[PDB]
Amino acid sequence: AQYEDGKQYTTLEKPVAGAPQVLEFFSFFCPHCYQFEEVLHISDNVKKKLPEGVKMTKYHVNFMGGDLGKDLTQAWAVAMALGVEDKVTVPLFEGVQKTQTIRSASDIRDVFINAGIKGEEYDAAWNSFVVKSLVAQQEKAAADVQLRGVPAMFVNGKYQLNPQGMDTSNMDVFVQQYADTVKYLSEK
Repeated sequence: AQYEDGKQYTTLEKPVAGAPQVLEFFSFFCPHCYQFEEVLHISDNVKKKLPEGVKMTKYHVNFMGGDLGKDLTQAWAVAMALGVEDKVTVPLFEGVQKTQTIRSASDIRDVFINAGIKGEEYDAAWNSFVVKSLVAQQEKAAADVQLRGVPAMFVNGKYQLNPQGMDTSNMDVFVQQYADTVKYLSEK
């Protein structure tokens, strides 16, 4: 075909029931995720081509950056709970990867404070059991596909995008292809 299992995607040999339709994994420690977010806007551009009635989910992972990586996953839970993903994503990446000013849970916090979230509001969420189970979801979803690398995207817990099987000559083209692939898997 034009879309072929093993080329623009892979099929999980044992399906994840009840998975979110579009599910993407990243790490703020992950260099390609940086590109995917700030240079390519993959998640944005996929959303632009998805049918509607499609919810898009994004989760953080623990297996990069040790003790910080976990702090970051908790922080990302906070972002989801307070609905501020859109205000912390970029400063978190640049603090980990560009400026190198995030070295502790406290520095993670600062990003949120500077992004206008209130101290007591952050600390409260940080410690809420709502965040505990949101951390738990993130780990569970990863566990359910025995995820060992990021960036990663899964369509209805049965297809996994395979980006290395797409051209990277022209960035804009890679994205389009990536998104169209997601659209195709969406409808499958």
